[PDB]
Amino acid sequence: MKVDWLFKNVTVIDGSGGPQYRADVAVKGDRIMAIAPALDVAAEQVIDGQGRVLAPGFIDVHTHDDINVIRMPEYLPKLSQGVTTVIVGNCGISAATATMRGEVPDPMNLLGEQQHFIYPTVEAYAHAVEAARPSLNVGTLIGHTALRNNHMDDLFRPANETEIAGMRVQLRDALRQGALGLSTGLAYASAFQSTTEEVMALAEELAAGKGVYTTHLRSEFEPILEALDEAFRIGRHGNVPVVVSHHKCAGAKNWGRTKETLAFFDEMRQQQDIACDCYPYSASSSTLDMKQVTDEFDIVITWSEAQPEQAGKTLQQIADEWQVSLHDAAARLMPAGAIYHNMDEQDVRRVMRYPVTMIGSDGLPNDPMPHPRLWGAFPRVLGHYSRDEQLFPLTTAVHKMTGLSAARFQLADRGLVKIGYFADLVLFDPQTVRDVASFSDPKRPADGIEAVMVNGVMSYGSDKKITGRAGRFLRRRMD
Ligand code: NI
Ligand code: NI
Repeated sequence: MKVDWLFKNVTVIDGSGGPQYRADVAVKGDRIMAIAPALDVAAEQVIDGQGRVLAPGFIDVHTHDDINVIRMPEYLPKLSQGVTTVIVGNCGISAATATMRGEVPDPMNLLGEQQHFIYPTVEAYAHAVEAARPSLNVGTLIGHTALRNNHMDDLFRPANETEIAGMRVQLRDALRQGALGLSTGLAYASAFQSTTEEVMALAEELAAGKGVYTTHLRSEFEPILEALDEAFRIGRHGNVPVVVSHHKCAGAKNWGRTKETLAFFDEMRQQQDIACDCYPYSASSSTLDMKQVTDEFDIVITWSEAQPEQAGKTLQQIADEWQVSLHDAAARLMPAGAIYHNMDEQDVRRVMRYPVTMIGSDGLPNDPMPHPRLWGAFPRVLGHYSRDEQLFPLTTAVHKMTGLSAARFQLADRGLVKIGYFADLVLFDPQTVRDVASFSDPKRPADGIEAVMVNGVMSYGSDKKITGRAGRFLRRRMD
């Protein structure tokens, strides 16, 4: 057969976590059409893949790209990492189905401003995505807080029955239109007052395979076990799978406690379906907030409106230079952004190695000085953690950003190098793949990503130029 693309002599890491092997892989249209020890076929395009890995396109299961992927369809921060699908609508906030009857509630402002929320149904969001012709695929969760906001006159209280019944119906229609499930962000003020019962009511719409429950826990600090217990209870009430978003033990007092949380996962996964994702860094990044100020670890200023030349220094250094207290120095920097070294590297590694842990970047594309995970999460797992630190073999590393993720979120025919699946594919050099993005210089494309293919269209390459606009809106696999 004449094929469109032939990948010769590649090490296939097929996304299942199984062993690797060498083969030729052929693509025709948007489908992987053949895999064999060799394929003696004429192709429009041939790539000698010797010495490279052919993997499924990476699936970023934790993004806030809802609106930005439409505004910047040639979505370089993710595509240059090898990402071919983004899952949007996380932590309780989604553009899809969100109507703004007034002020935009925190943290929906991470996605955009009031005027950008013009997608009152999943259907409307889907067609807006495809009108933008993005370079990677998009699927969406439905944001719990966005639903709250559609139905409640004020967010800072438990919802009443009538409000919750409305939310159930709106979520049902969204899942019918292909939404992948429901996200919560229960630690945020705008959802913190919700009861477990309210969330249970919405999670019930997910039963019988209609989606996954993903959750930013009600707390990622001291009471994290209690918050984990609530998530699992919600999962058991609805009989729905749970994904714990960006699982971490934050704060010096909780360092080492992933030994406890993952033990809780072990125990509870014996009776229900639970997974999680994490980003592969032990520092967080946010606005500089007085309540976060501490001398327990480095706080590094990323930018400061009040004193822009202090960026790059630690809060302690700045306080010492100014001869003031940490809090006084904080006040004099604000408004500012900061990196918080408030996670323990061993915790992050324990969570990354946990068998059901997926990789998500949790990138924030509207941040003025972005955390480098926005540009580096996936090559950082393949290069720094798998190759250099040997946290897991490369087949496992790829598994955690492809087949595992596609299965958990019910993406049809994606996440595996498999005959008959869609041709979302990454060709990368395993010896040189690496996250170039750094905290001081975050907006930098990875190295070692040699070709990225989306729905059979070659879209990105070693010259760092985008050449395809073949992304689609992905609907949940229906039964
Ligand atoms: Ni979150
Ligand atoms: Ni998030």
